[PDB]
Amino acid sequence: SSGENLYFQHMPFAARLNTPMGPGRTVVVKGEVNANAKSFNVDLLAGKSKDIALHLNPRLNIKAFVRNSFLQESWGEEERNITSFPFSPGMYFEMIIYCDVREFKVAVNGVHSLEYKHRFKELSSIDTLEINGDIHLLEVRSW
Amino acid sequence: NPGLAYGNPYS
Repeated sequence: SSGENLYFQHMPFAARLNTPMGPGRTVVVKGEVNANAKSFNVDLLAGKSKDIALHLNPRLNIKAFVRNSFLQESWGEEERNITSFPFSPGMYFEMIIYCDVREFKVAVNGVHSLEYKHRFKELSSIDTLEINGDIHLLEVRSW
Repeated sequence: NPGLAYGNPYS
């Protein structure tokens, strides 16, 4: 359920989205990064094929925000360009993923952070959200 | 209300 209270939810967390991806869809992840975090990930997957359409992977040790896709059982070429690394240990964060026609747009704490051109093209097959790593998850919502 | 402390730049 969108708006379910995830305060005590163990990582990894996995959820079927009620409405899958498509133009106009929005998913928000609210949580806190552990003060002793090394990394975490938020993935959007196609539940049947288990392809990962969008892999979002903040790595705290090197301050890199890694994005990739796992298609046909292989990781693609990573995207790492950032204006700034928008996470910090111990911080509350809000990450918003908006699905546009040609790309995802991802915002952190209310500020646009990056675009990710769709590699997995069949958007409405993207029906699953998985989250894992060194965070306290508070809530996920989608609309 | 989506309960966004930082707002939504895509709205």
